[PDB]
Amino acid sequence: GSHMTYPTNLEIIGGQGGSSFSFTGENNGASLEKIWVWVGGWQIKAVRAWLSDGRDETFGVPSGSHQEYVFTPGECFTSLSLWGNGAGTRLGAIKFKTNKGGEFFAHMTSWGLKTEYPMDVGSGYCLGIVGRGGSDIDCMGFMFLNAVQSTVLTNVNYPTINQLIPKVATEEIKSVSFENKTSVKQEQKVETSKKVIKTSSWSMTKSFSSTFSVEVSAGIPEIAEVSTGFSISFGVESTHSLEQTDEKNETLTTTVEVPPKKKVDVHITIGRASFDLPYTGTVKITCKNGSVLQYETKGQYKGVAYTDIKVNTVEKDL
Amino acid sequence: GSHMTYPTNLEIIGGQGGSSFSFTGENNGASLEKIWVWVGGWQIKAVRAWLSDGRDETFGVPSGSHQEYVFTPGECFTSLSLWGNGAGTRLGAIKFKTNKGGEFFAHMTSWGLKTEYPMDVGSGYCLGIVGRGGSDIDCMGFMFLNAVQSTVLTNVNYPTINQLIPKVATEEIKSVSFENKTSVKQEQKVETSKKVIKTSSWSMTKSFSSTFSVEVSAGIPEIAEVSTGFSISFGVESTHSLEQTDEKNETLTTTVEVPPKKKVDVHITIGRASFDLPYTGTVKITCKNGSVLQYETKGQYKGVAYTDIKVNTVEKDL
Ligand SMILES: OC[C@H]1O[C@H](O[C@@H]2[C@H](O)[C@@H](O)O[C@H](CO)[C@H]2O)[C@@H](O)[C@@H](O)[C@@H]1O
Ligand SMILES: OC[C@H]1O[C@H](O[C@@H]2[C@H](O)[C@@H](O)O[C@H](CO)[C@H]2O)[C@@H](O)[C@@H](O)[C@@H]1O
Ligand SMILES: [Cl-]
Ligand SMILES: [Cl-]
Repeated sequence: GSHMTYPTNLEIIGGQGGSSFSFTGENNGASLEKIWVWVGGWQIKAVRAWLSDGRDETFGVPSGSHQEYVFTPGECFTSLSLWGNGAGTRLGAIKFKTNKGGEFFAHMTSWGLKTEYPMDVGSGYCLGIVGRGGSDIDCMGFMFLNAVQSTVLTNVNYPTINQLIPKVATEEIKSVSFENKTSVKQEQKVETSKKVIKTSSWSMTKSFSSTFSVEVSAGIPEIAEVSTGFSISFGVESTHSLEQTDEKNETLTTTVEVPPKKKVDVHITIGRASFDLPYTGTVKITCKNGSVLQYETKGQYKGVAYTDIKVNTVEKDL
Repeated sequence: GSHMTYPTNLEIIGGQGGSSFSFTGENNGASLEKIWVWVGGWQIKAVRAWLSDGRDETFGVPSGSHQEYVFTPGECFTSLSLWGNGAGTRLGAIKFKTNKGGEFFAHMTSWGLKTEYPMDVGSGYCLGIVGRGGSDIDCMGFMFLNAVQSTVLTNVNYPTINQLIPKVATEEIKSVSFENKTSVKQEQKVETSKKVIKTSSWSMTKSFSSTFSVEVSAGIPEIAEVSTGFSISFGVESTHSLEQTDEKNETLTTTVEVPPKKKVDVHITIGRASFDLPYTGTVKITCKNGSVLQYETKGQYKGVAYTDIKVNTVEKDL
């Protein structure tokens, strides 16, 4: 009596005729964005569906005018009910509600509805539709992602990182001139503080990101000034949110050596690097029931990073 | 033996005449927002200054046209030089540069400039001006906050929080119905997932918040549902950023009991509260040199909080 769970929830209602179809985003996380439904006297006549990745297909044969539902980003199902045509030979009706307060009811027009089949919408995130059609919709179900435990973007790579040439802007923090007219050496302490705002951003479709809290397990591009110039590095892997902002007061204390009969001008700066480059990674969705749905993705990473505070001293003779 | 440090850095240049003035934001963290300078042949004639809290004072007696510098929020000094008039009796010239690339030079017109006094602007955040004036500016200095280690908003209170009436909006997550037409009760597993976005923000003058990374040590208002209705509570003190946003996938697994010969409607929802209320607190600035600047502040807290996921079941016959 072993028990198998799945990342998706699908209950098909109707008869056994027609030819099989599967129109879902279980390959790439795409969701149902729009649905057109044509009804007949004793069946659902046809369905045309659009997924968030641009796929568009029609099942059954349209007749007359259609009812539409357009889903907006983050709009999930709150409930779903299907009816057969009462004769066990066709789908008869579709009823659903969404988390934005929308409702949709399309039903056959001649025969009355009999047994209602209320569905578990899982997470509410609808991956699409599965069933059988021919002239009509013989049977159909809506596929849902089951209730989600975590959604992690991981195995992140930046394919062009090693070709990228860092665009570093200089930010002036402070300058001071010191003067030593004595014939002995002198030392001057200089303290520096500077707010740095580090940012990380990994692009993702608004519908997926608005529905799920995506944690990122990734290194980020980092900037540092070395001898030859500015170096970009693929940083160590850690946890981030999809959009992240970290603020800090970066500080430094410097002791400047001011030699006899010379003035030393001290220039303190920091470099701000803007990153904008493609990433690849894997979305791993872990459902509450222990199952996993995963797929490969790619998008754009945007980031702001800072170098260390840099101190530059120049000796003058006056 | 002992060494004394101060939160502020002030170096006054000029003579001993005139009457003392102090025009700074060391009481409330106000910064110099605008300065007008009138020059004469052998002195700075007058200075009018505006602080970011709206204060406005003139020192010395204006004559002729003025030069202006207007500082924008986050604009700090990078360097400053002052000159006397050469005779040690008046301020002779002011020169400064800002971290937005600005420069300002105002000087007496007839007598030549002699010894330059280059100043340490500390953090670059200018709290105002201090000196002596009568007919002219006898002497003046610009006061800076010294290089900052940490800036913390602390001892936060919400003085209206106990009077506040909960205004919780319901978000629908999931509804489903089960039918038990047998003479024995049944059990149904229902799993729920739901993204919540919790926010917190404490208002702060842009000038101060643009320049320093402000950490917040405060409790936030939180919302729960109890027997009576909704309950606002002052949460436990912890660390936040000045603007904070945290995402989480709230989850819940429920066993629904379906009594014999009954229909059970299951309604899964969550409450979202939008807090918008005043706060008081203490800004504590800790300088790199170990000194501290502290003042009471007042502002507006905004925040989005959520209740726990709520399952309501309602049983019907048939
Ligand atoms: O989807 C319904 C049905 O369509 C196809 O059968 C057709 C219909 O029954 C009707 O239009 O009459 C046609 C011929 O008289 C018939 O082909 C099949 O795909 C069928 O399997 C399906 O159930
Ligand atoms: O700020 C300079 C100077 O102003 C005041 O002195 C005045 C001026 O020297 C001049 O205008 O003549 C006036 C008349 O005798 C004189 O008051 C004083 O406040 C002085 O202390 C100050 O140094
Ligand atoms: Cl049926
Ligand atoms: Cl002088």
